[PDB]
Amino acid sequence: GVTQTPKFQVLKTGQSMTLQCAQDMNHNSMYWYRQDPGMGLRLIYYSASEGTTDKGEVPNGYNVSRLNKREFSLRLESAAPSQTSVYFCASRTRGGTLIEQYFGPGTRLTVTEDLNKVFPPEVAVFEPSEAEISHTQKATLVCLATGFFPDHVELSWWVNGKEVHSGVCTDPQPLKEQPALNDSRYALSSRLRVSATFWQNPRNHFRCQVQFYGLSENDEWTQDRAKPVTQIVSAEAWGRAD
Amino acid sequence: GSHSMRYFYTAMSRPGRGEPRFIAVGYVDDTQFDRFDSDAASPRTEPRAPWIEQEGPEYWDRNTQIFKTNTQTYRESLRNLRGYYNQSEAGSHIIQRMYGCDLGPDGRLLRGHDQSAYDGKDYIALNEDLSSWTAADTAAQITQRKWEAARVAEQLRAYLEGLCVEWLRRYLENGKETLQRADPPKTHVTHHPVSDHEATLRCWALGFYPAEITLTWQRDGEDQTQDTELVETRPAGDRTFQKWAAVVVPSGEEQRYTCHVQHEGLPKPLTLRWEP
Amino acid sequence: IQRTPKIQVYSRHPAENGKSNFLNCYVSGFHPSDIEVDLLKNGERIEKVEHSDLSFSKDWSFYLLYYTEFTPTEKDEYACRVNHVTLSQPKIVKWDRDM
Amino acid sequence: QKVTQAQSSVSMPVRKAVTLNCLYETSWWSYYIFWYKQLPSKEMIFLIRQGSDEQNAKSGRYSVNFKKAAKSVALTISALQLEDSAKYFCALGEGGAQKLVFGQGTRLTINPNIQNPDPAVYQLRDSKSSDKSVCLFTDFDSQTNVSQSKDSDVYITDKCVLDMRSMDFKSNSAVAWSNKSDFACANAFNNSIIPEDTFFPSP
Amino acid sequence: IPLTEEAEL
Repeated sequence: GVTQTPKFQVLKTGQSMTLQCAQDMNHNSMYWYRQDPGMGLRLIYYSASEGTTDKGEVPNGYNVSRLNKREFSLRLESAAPSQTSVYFCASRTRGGTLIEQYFGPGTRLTVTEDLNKVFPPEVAVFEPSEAEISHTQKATLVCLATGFFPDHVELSWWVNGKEVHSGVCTDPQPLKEQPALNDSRYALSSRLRVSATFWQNPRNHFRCQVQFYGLSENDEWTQDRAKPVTQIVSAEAWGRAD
Repeated sequence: GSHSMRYFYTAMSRPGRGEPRFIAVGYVDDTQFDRFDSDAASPRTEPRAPWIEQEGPEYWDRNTQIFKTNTQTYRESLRNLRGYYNQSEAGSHIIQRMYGCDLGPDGRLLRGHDQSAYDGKDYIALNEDLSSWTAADTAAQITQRKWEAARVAEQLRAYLEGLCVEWLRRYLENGKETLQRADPPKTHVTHHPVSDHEATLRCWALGFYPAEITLTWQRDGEDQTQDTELVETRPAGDRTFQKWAAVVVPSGEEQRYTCHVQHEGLPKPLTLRWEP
Repeated sequence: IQRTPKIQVYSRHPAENGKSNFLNCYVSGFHPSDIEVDLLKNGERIEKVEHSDLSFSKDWSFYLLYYTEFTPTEKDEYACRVNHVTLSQPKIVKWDRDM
Repeated sequence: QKVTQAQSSVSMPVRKAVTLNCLYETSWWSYYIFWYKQLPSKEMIFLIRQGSDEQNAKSGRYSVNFKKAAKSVALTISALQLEDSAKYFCALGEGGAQKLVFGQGTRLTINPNIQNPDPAVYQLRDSKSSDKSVCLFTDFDSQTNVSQSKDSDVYITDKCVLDMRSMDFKSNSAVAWSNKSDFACANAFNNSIIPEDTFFPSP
Repeated sequence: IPLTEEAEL
């Protein structure tokens, strides 16, 4: 329908970068919206067709180009920390009554003054409490991802190979480990609850997989620690009867 | 019926002479009150009647915003059409469309109108029920399927029954001193012999508005319509119109001929004779 | 897709020598819209001639009004010169002052 | 001020119905209103459209109360499911080529209704280095809320709901953890309104 | 007032 890349991005202050958007639906009007953490969406630029682009509630710092009807690109030019936000592309038909706009998956973009703030997650799984099992005949696993920046993570549980949703609860929003600091690192917890019987079978496999989004290989890292690249940090646990 | 509003869109492609050109004019009855032309330096919506200039700035910006977007949409439609008919991008083509609402004597919506033409021929039309279309040919049926799927008929029916009626009334009030004031035609008969046997009698009507009028020559109270030579009602240039009817009559029978004139501005239908 | 224009040459007010007026040329029933039109005062074309915004009729044919202010004299001739793609050569229509 | 959603967040028991407010300001003679629902993944999905010259819109469980005169277009969701938990946005689309001004969003939380409350705080053992631990506060009813602890190196997640669909069983849970050795699940949630009948096993 | 938005032919 309406595809948008990249889906995640980190930037150092003063950087340029382009978000790409392409609608496969044959629409005519395209939009670029910006959504700050707790706010709503606000239009940046939009176009009614190729060769024509208009503002714009907040066009400053952004340039745009409708290179053709299927594609509409946005630029950041000089990345600023205030430009940290979720950039949404949008597409819609003209004429008739079905004029609603269709949004792309989005582009979570953090801008940081110093890329030495970027850290992968440390992921650990904590096994079910014995008291819980004797009290409820149910066993809850807890996955904990900590010390990551930006908050660009995707957490998923896998049981015996299959990705699982039933019995799963992941915190809606990651939390600042230091709500005082500006570029504080985040933490995200998840729960996977199954029957004690299920957990008590040692042949059962429970894996917590956390996809992080940081730097690329291309990036010029210098500091002494390992480069905080896009990767997957994992932890797991197997059945147990005692 | 009594009052109406119309918009006339013309879009012409011109390969090699630039991008497709879009022109729009708006009439209330027979008074043009606004225009838009994309070939202008910096295209803008402009007044063509003093009474429309009671609208604030926001009005004109809004209209311009719309006609600007029509410019693009029709450029995209000219492409589509070229595709529908398999025509080269070397030839010039025109799209025309006229739509609007009619009021009764009592501000009620009589009926609605919307028609599109391609190269001066019927293409597609919104039917009287404002819920169906009549395509002219196979190409037009492609447009129809998209418009049915997009629910265009519903968008129009809401407009022709909604905004179109509200705003037509709004204009009739704002400019009632010129839109609802009927100008009767100045009349008079002329005589001109063609030979020794026959002669021409011509009935004139000038400076009248609206343009709807009925000039009929009668012989002994019987309409000689098939024998009556009419000319197209024409613009005087001051917003009033002109017209004349003519007949060839035998010499001596001149007095058996009367000229009747019907117009909204005449209290009673006029009857005229040649008066040497 | 092509139909030749109809021409009417006339004045806004009844012609009176020495009295200022407006010379009208009304072209209609033509298609496509591209058309050239001039008002000729004694063969010489008149400048400052204007025209109404392009429009069309129930049958899709276009119509334009060309006009220029003028003072008719008993001597001067006025005609309308029109060229269309349906016309092999420009048509001239002399102004008929009579009624 | 152009678009205002008066509720920042609203809670509702499952099965019932909720109304989300949205007031707007426009001088346009033609416009549209749209209601979108945003997922935790930030994904922005479309719900229902309301034309300025349309009857009250109804799309399945979504209905709209359009008060054109008062410029109010409140959304109502009936038969509240647990998927309805999300942030709901009200967007004005005035045009033309309509550039949306969005409300600031309402946070909708659908509670599961706990028929067999059983509030307890369990301590889970580390899988790898078995001394670091995390605290689980679970099986309390939707009435109870969870807030932070006065400490700086003690983190407490917002409660969230999980549904063991294979058992038609739903429960509330909240997680807490710390680095300190003097940290114990005993008082991890001390400074919270937790039931007296909260199960604290030993050690 | 014109039709607010034109459908594509």
